[PDB]
Amino acid sequence: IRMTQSPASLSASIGDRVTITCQASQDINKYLNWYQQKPGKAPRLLIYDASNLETGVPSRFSGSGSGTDFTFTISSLQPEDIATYYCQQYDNLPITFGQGTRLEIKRTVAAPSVFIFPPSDEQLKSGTASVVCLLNNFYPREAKVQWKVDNALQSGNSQESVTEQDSKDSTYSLSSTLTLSKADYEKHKVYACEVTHQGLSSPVTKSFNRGE
Amino acid sequence: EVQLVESGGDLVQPGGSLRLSCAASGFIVSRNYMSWVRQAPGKGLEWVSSIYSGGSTFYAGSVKGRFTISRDNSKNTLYLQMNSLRAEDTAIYYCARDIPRHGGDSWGQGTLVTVSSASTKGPSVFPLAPSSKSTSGGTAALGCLVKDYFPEPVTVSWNSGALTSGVHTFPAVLQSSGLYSLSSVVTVPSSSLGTQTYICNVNHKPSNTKVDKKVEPK
Amino acid sequence: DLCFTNVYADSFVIRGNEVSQIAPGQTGNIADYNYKLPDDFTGCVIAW
Repeated sequence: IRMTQSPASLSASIGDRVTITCQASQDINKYLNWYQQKPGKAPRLLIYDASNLETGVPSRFSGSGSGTDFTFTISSLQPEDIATYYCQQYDNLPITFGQGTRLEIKRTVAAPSVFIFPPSDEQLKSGTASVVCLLNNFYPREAKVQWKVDNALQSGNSQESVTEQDSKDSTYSLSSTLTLSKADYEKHKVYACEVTHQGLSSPVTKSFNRGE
Repeated sequence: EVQLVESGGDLVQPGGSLRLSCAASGFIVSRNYMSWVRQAPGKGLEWVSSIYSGGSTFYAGSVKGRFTISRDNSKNTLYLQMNSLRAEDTAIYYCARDIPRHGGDSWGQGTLVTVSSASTKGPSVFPLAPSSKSTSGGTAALGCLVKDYFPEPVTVSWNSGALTSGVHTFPAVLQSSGLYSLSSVVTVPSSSLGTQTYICNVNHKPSNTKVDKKVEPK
Repeated sequence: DLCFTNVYADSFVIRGNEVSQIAPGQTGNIADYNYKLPDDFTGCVIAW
């Protein structure tokens, strides 16, 4: 079955009413289960048969449907509700899941704390360097990050990794990895990592000395 | 408790044969419906195989004749014999008991299969010693960097698991060299820097690499 | 034309998706826990 879930980026504030819609290509009657997969941890079964919530669940999740189109509802959006929910049909032999609807939480902005680490002496003497500038507790995952090489625009040499949204404080962490070899490290001594956040403030300037 | 340690597999060359094993707490494997889902990294879960309560086997189209399923009465251990593998089977495999209509479930934590051609190379552990520019009256941060490890997974522990507050492990990202990297940082009060000793522990299960690095502010 | 000792007629009610299973050589809930046609058969399943 060509299972279809229509909301993939849906973001509501604390304590709101949202709805997920899983749609099928035939009559699956009522045999469609709703799953909840937290990051890393194994999926949980929330509404079996499309009309029965399993005991022990909190009592906010409700679902109702029949034949092709099914809907999933969330009655109270507690902060510890961030996950990806899947719809499964378990009686047609080609059991096909759905795409998932990654749910997130929305809140005000926060002032980020920026730290940067210098390369260690052992790695520098072993012919390679690693420069990492760290960004923590910022909103959102999307931000303007740039690098400056000889006062020229730099691209194709940077990488970033964003930590998954925290369940209780809803903060983000970012890291940028830069790698160079001994010949290029020994000839170039100014490096800077500058990021502009949504909160209007003075741009962050990071400076470090080699001796200390 | 229906808790499953379905833990078998780590990786082989293309064309190899791996053997998974599942396991079982309240029930017997041969009496209840069970199946094996397959979650590719960053993709929707897909259904590979399923067993019934009387030995009926059903497979998926992509695994017709390469995969086998088999049920073990003696020790639970629902077995899934992966054969005729390839370079696109890399996915996390979860053991799963499905009672068909009355509703309960077990999905066990599941195991990672990354089957490829490259060779296993140990992690490169580097010290993030905190710099002297940290805030005197604020809270300082320091962490442990692990570079060029293969394959997944890698776990970073601090103070042998005694410290969970402020732990931020960044997800692995693929470098140009085909080797993975991650960065782990923690936020701790500066008062415990000179009086509490912080040590990072990188873990590599496939190669049994046990590297412990002690970190001190400079 | 032919002549035989007896004709055995069995009757059931199975939902439409399962009518495929009441045949020779099919496996599923219906043909494995509820009614099993033998591997060799001379007979006519009829469903309305």
